[PDB]
Amino acid sequence: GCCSDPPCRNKHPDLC
Repeated sequence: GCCSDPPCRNKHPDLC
């Protein structure tokens, strides 16, 4: 889960 994983989330502040 990308959006559940901080590095895969914080770098993606548009969707997450």
